[PDB]
Amino acid sequence: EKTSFKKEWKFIPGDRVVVMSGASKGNIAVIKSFDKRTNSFILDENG
Amino acid sequence: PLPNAAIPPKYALVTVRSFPSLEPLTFVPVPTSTVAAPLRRDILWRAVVYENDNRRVGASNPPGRSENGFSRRKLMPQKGSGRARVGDANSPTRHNGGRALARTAPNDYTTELPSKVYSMAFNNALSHQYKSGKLFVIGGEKVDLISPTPELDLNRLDLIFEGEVIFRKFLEEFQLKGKRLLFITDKTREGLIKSSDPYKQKVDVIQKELVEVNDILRAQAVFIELEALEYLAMAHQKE
Amino acid sequence: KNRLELIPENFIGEGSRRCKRQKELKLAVSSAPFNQWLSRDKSDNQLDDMILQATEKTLGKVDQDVQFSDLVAKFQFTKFLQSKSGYLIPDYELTTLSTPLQFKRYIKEKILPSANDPKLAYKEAEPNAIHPFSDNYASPNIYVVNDVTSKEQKSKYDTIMKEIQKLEDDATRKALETARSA
RNA sequence: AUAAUAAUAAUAUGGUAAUAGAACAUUUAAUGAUAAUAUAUAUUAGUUAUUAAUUAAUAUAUGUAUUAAUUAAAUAGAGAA
RNA sequence: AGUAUGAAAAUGAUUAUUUUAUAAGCAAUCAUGAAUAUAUUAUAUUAUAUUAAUGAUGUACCUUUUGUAUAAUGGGUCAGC
Ligand SMILES: [Mg+2]
Ligand SMILES: [Mg+2]
Ligand SMILES: [Mg+2]
Ligand SMILES: [Mg+2]
Ligand SMILES: [Mg+2]
Ligand SMILES: [Mg+2]
Repeated sequence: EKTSFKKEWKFIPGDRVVVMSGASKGNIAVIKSFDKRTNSFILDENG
Repeated sequence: PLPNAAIPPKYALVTVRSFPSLEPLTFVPVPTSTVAAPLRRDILWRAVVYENDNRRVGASNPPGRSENGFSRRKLMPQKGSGRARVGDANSPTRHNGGRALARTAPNDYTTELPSKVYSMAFNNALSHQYKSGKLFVIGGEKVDLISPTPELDLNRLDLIFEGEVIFRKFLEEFQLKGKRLLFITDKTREGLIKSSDPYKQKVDVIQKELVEVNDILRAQAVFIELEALEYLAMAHQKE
Repeated sequence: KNRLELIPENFIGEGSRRCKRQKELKLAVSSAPFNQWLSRDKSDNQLDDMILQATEKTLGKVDQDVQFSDLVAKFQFTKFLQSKSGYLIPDYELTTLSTPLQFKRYIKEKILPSANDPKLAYKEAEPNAIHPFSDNYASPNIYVVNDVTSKEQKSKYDTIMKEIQKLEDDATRKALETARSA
């Protein structure tokens, strides 16, 4: 709860994003939502 | 009489330089006792070991059966159990217990050495360094220079910040990138230290009075001020 | 509606601060003000005349086998020698050797062999190092297998493979092009 | 007039309590090359008058020794409580 | 009582090789047939490894003792301390 940030994110749900260093590295995706506990994003249909 | 009874050579020449590059300015004659002493490795060993001993922190503090957490209760009666006899649960004989002959709080490993011997060792170290050709002396103001000190470079042993770059360049020039070096300085040349701190792992920068035999011996190439050198010589004289 | 690929042309930012700094440092190193009084390194023929030149510069017409007159003169000689040579001499050596001929001899003994053969040079990490060749053992049966580092060899192999790829592949491409043409 | 190795002749080489001398394993600190054809550990078969180390094959790590060696030290060696 | 990893041993089942139903005792050592396994110099009348034919030799270890196979002390085995 202290380590999680709240903006203080570098991105916001809705905007468009490029993903690298994964299995689909170099991907483009809309970030649909975030998971607060994990400080992570969920990406449209891609990523 | 006794034939073959010569008089020994009392001086040795050390070329003074200018520390960003290293351009030879003058020869200085330093006495044989501080720069051409025969290599007495045993003396050196005495010094180094002593130094190491004094440097120890000595924080080995396991719990003895006194300092160990358990109660003093006799776990089992003396007889009737059919088992081995037991005392308190702090005996080193049992896994949870204290340690036998425990070493306790600040352990003192400090040893003595006669001052004269230490001085001799220091001198010997210096001599060794000189013989290697890894002693480099830097200076100017005090002695008459044969060749005139060049421009854009001084004799103070001092320098993104530019200084760091210069230092790097110097290193590149002198083929001593990876090897460890020791700057023995007359005063706190802060700028120099700042420049060097990127290469901190392989660079010692030491004030005159605090230089150690170990530090010299460790160092693959030593850079010393002329004044500092003189001071050292005076300290570890002979008389 | 596509995967962009992460090539530095598509990137737009003021980041990579730790790399930028490094680059800057490199640049500085490449162009920095510095004395550098020993650029090119001294072959034995060169050495033979170098000493003579030094003598001419310093003391004029005097025998090389004869001793130095004064200390200042000696210093001048030695510095000059160092500068022309490229290799600086240990102060002990300077102190000891009392004639230009002697100096030359010393140089021949010490710094010449490492200049010609680079792997015969003196690495400080192993001072008791030894560098034998099949020639040194005065007998046909004795030989020394070549110490070529198992990394260097590998690198060479890789390079060769790359070259082959460049060649054969290129040829194939050419053939394809020809086919396309007619 | 030393050391290392090898000869020749001689004398000596059981051992509890005990005295004396010399080594090895393990771990930490100082100095320290090197390299996935390398290393570490393990199993098997070799080698060196052999508590040790090394060689070959095999298996598992690991982008790699506190590595060789000299010192300093030790929570330094276990079928016996 | 962190997480990975784990061909460490004791311990269980099973399979293979071998020995074993006329033979008697620290279960080893030495001699010595036979059977099996592996080996890119087994050229073989080969070499190693495994294995209780058969023969000889062989009172566990420690402790404490004037003295122990003792039916005197101590230990179920292994791992860690
Ligand atoms: Mg005896
Ligand atoms: Mg112990
Ligand atoms: Mg044990
Ligand atoms: Mg034992
Ligand atoms: Mg008896
Ligand atoms: Mg019992």
